[PDB]
Amino acid sequence: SQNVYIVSTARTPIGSFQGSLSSKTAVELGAVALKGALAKVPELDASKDFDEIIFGNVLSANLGQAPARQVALAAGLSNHIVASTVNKVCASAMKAIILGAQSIKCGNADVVVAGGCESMTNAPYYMPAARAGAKFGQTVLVDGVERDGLNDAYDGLAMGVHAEKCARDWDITREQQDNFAIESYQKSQKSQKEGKFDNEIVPVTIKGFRGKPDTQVTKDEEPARLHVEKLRSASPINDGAAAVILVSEKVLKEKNLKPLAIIKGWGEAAHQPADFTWAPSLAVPKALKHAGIEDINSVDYFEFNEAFSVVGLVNTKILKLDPSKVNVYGGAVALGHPLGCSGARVVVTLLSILQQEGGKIGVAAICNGGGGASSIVIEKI
Amino acid sequence: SQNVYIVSTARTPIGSFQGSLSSKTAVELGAVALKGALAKVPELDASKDFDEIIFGNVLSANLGQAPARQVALAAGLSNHIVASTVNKVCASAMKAIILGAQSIKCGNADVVVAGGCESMTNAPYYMPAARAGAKFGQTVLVDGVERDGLNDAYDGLAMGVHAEKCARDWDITREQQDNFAIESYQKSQKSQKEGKFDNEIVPVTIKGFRGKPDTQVTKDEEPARLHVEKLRSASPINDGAAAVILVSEKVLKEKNLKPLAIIKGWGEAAHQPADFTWAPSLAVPKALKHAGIEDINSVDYFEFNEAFSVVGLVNTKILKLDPSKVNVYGGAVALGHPLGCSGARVVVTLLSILQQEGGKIGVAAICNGGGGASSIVIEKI
Amino acid sequence: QNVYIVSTARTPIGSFQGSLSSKTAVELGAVALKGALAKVPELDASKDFDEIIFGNVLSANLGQAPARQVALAAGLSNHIVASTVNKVCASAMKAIILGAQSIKCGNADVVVAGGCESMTNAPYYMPAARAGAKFGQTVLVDGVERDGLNDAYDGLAMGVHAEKCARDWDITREQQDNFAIESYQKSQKSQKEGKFDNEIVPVTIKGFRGKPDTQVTKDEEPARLHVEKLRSARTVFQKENGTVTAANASPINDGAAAVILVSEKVLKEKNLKPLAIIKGWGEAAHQPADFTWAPSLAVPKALKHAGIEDINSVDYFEFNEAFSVVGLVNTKILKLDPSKVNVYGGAVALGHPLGCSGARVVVTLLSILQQEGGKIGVAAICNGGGGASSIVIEKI
Amino acid sequence: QNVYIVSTARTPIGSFQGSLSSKTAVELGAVALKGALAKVPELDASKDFDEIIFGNVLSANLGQAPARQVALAAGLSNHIVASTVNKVCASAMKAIILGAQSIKCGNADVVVAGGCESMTNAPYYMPAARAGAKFGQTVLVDGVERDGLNDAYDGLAMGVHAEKCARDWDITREQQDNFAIESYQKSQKSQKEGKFDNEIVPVTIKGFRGKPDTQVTKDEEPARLHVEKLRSARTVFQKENGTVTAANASPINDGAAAVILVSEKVLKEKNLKPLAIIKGWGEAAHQPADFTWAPSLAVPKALKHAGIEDINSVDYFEFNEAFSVVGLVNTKILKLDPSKVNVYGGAVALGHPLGCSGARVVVTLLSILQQEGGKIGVAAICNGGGGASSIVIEKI
Repeated sequence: SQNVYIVSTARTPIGSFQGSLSSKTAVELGAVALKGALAKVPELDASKDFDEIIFGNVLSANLGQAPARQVALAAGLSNHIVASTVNKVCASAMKAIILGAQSIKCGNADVVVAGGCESMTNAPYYMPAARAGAKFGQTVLVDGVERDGLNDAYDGLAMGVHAEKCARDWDITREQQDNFAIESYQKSQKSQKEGKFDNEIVPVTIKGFRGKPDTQVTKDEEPARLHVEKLRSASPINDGAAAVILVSEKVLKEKNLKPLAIIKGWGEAAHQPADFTWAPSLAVPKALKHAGIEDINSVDYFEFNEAFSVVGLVNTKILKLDPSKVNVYGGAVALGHPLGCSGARVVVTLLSILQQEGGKIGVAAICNGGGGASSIVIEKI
Repeated sequence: SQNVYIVSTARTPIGSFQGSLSSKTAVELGAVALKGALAKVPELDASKDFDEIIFGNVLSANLGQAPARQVALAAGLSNHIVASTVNKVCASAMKAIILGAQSIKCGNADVVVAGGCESMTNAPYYMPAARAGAKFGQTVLVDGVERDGLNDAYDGLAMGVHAEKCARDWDITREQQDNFAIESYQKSQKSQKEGKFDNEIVPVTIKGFRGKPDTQVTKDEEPARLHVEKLRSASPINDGAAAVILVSEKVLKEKNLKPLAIIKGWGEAAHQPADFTWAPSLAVPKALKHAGIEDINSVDYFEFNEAFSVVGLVNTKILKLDPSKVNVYGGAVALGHPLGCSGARVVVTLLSILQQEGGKIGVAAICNGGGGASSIVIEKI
Repeated sequence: QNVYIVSTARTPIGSFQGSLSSKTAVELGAVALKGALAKVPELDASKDFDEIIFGNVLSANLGQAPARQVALAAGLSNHIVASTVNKVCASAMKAIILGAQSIKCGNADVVVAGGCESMTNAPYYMPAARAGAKFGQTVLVDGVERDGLNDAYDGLAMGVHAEKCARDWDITREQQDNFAIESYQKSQKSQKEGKFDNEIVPVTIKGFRGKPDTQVTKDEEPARLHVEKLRSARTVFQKENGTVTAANASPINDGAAAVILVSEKVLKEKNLKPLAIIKGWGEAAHQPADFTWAPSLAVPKALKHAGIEDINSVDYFEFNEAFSVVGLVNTKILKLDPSKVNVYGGAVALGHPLGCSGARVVVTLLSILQQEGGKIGVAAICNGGGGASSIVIEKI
Repeated sequence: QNVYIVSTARTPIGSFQGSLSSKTAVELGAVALKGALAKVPELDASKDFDEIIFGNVLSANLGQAPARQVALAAGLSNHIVASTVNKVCASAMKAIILGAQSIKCGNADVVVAGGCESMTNAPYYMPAARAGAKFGQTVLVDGVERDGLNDAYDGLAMGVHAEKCARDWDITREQQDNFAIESYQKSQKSQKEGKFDNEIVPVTIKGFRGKPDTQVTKDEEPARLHVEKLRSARTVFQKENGTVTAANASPINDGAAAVILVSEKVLKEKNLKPLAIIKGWGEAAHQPADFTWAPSLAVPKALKHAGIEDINSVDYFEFNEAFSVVGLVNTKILKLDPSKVNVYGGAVALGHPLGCSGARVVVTLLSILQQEGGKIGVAAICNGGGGASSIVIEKI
């Protein structure tokens, strides 16, 4: 019923599993990203202007009460903010943006923080038998990353296993997937070298360990660790956070803010849990229809999360897209996939692409475990 | 921008900690409640008519990928449904209803399942040191119920401790709180005896243990376990689930459904984390304003979750409410408080009160850990 | 140089998660030891006890030096030389043998021997905790299984090897069940007639929150016999064509036992009446899987060591009944009169607290010699790993 | 009846989470034992070994009967009588004493004694796992602390009691540091000159994923000495006015040691050359907190038992240096020539694998007598709980 504008975005670097962000919690990473975003829009006062935060997170175990609430308060936002945490597995942070946009369109909020955070490193092990007792015989300690993040709830198989099934189903070879993975790494490394992520990234302070000096994590860790022979001769596990600030048109005028983009529309779809990898081919058309884009060729750039090579290959094929418009800075296969964050990360990167590569209309898409996908259409100002 | 109707509601009985629902997971309880609700509206086809599920859950550890998704699929809903899980601590299930209503008002869905589920019994223990190793010296196994459910994230104190602080702050004595608790138990027991919960409750099948016969859990477990002397001479830990079905006016006409109530409005507010108990006094006025209710005396019944006695006492006082209109079937202090469920449970019970006690306008409210509260106004048909 | 048993005592044997679940292995050890000390006041706790050697298998979470703790908790002088020994099921018998050897060499004049075990309060282990699990599921190991009940070489339970033994010596389910029933019935009769009353010292259980203290005074397992359910019980170790079940095998149990040994010198100086003389002992081992009939090798060695050249001169036999097959095989191999063997019942009916049973059988044997008019007695116990220990005693 | 040491061997001592982290306690035991067996081929593994008594403190997750596993993994006959003994730090010395007693009584003619320990691979325990935690946080206990390093009565670390000892006998931080430095420097010199080469048998470490196998050939701790950092190291057990630190205390370590004992009879029949004679031994104990100077009580008893009436007739002393204070106090109390004590260094510099150290000091002592031209030697080791063990050997 009314226009929703992105006025600021930021994200942390993406850390490797047990890597450079191991000492940070998911909430701490969330606060860093959000503080990075708030700094760019000082016209919005932290103590009064922010009505709501909706934040993505998948592995909430041991984060404490209300992760989104903690993120807001740690970032210096007023405790009057309405906070909620949302989980749509991989799509969590995208769903947060969509829910934020809906909230603005309904007139129930004027300024919304959306985004997400995840520390897959610091997701704990669970002991299901601890409370009632094991009684006799061995019992299992469950890895929370696997159980709640990476494995399908219905067959127990890892997302990478389902990505392989999808490749077989669409007659995409192992070699094709490897080629694409390698190509994606090289695009990610090149985009890094050329400073393409510099505007979106805010660094993370790492406390020096008992006399060691403090330092900063400034860049995505995963791209430099490509090993071609190993790849040819599955789960990307990562840590990170991303944040975006959404405002109504009204607020944009009263506070004299520069809009970065307008949320034209969004679409969500789902089908068989095992077929999640090509669920974006269902969500994208719904989003384009919602945005009033009749022709798919009017879109300038596409960013899929593309955590697996098959996701990039299949969805481009099904949608009949020009591959030169798709994931021009690389994808999650190379950059990493912090589950609760990635959904907003693709939107952050998409917006950077539109600004830096001279695009006007962009669509972001992300598939999620459970069989779903989410998609958003934005137009640069 | 358009009317949202409740067409069906249901809930499980509320189990005691390590009690009658110990053998059920949060997802299984969710499916029971949702199947209970679907059965009442056969005009809506499970295979085609449901666009979205938004489901509350706080303790997601060891539930598997995407609890809301699992609930939908276990209840027999089509895998085309758009699923997301939301956490607003105690208010989770209320927030789900609000997000569902917003989704309908925006024209992005026509039929939404909202509600929530929780098994505090089967929330696991965590081992934070398991992944990287403990190295040397003792390490702690964390109770997930405490860490993510009951304890405040900022000071680490249980919700009951903050309820006591609130009582001191508003000069409400220990004896007053005990009186109210006891009174609430007796109202809950009486409402149970008179069959007041019979229409909303659907039973839970319990599998008989190796030759023992299967049975059904049909009633709320907590009310019968009142011990007055013990009370006079803190955390209510419970298991359960609740579901509500929301539709647009359009759908209500095309499918020839009987509306039970209309969602007139809602309001959310927050302040200091330690003061969560009287956050409903901020949320209720916002909800009434959103619903266009100028006078608070036009409301016929109030249902607060009222997990602690102080919540009932303080908020009634601050809002200057007629105590005979407030929590006439009792409250969570007596019935129990399954965190991710209670937010929808109060709406379910409120609607039952309006139908059975001859009310037209009702407001439900629920405070949550982190300092927030959510509120909804409904009008019976 | 003669070694005399001067006093014995044991706790009641508690069931798994049963009547002694609130007590640690050390606490049970102290009860048994104090029970034994009380019967010989001539020996002063603060001066006369040179050494303690105490059996225990599951030492995890007991704290530093279980035997030492048992001695000090029982009020013995901190000058006592303390050591803990583990020979699995035969631990406590090995403790007596090592105590005898110590007296024999003149190193000690008064030795406390025995054993204790709380299989209930044995903890779970996390092998991956120290270095980290990194990724993927990891296991919490049950200490009872890993260090007590499972073979170290193939990882199979003692019951699986009891089944192998049943097959190799063609002992049927029927035979085992009848032996089990017999063991229960004898155990119940002995309890009824007070045959364990001299042996047993009660365990005080603390009443929590203001309820009065309660007393555990008898063995918990014998009362559970249900003959019909026993005969139709499922085969637990082998699904198809099995013979061993939960009811014809020894259960998991808690308890302790203690015996006081003295030299001939001390016997005369303190004017103590000796209950028995340690005539000899024998230990043997072979294949781990064949532990069930290792006592048939150990017994002959003990008799030879004692100077008994005809096996029929011994009046009573106490074989630890870890399984019904153990009682049946060793009686058959040694070609013994079954009426001389385990006359008060055995571990199938009374329970099997691993670290304790080795001394428990000696404690009971001595009572049998005193009460049933026997002079010569042999105790024998098999142990996981393929071994067995045996001791010959003569009543004075 | 004479008891002769006929062969000795030990593994290198690995650091905590260090060079032997991939090996279990049993595996290290087998290496040491096989090292010892190799030096006496006249003794056949399949027939001549009657008994094994092996020291081990942290038995959790080792599997049934650690000593038995060590024997069988080393290729000994499954007819061997096996038992595991625990006397905390003195376990392995107690194993030798019990082996000697066994030979002396004629029960055995050839005994394997020694000990093994992997403090690295000792697991964490979960006491609440079996019955359930119910509600609220629960603790995962470090087995190293609970059963190895902490006193059972007050729960304080051995280092806290070492501080008490420093205060009670007025031994300064400076004195301890200088003793520590001295121990490191001697240890390094001995390593340089190959003084441990006869003793030590190397441990093969499996190379994972196609990398070649590697070899651990020397003790890991001695190379870590940094004198300046040692002198300014923080006091770990006592914050204010502390004396004991990480660098002047023994570390946490992995390793194993083995000695082969025979009767005079076997010595002549198999035509073995004896390395030493067990002249005697002595054990004593007192207050748990005073364990550090318990060796000063044990040593006199051993000398009396051996028939040595003047302490100056002994050529070399091996005291286990659990802490720098232990070396200093016991030398002062016994009024010994410090140049006769721990001439190759000690546990502060070499490491202290609890279940192994008791035999390790005997192994090293014997090497000292052979290489430094000594005849009479005494080894002594204190243990948690307030005890100490001591043994007197004479080179042949």
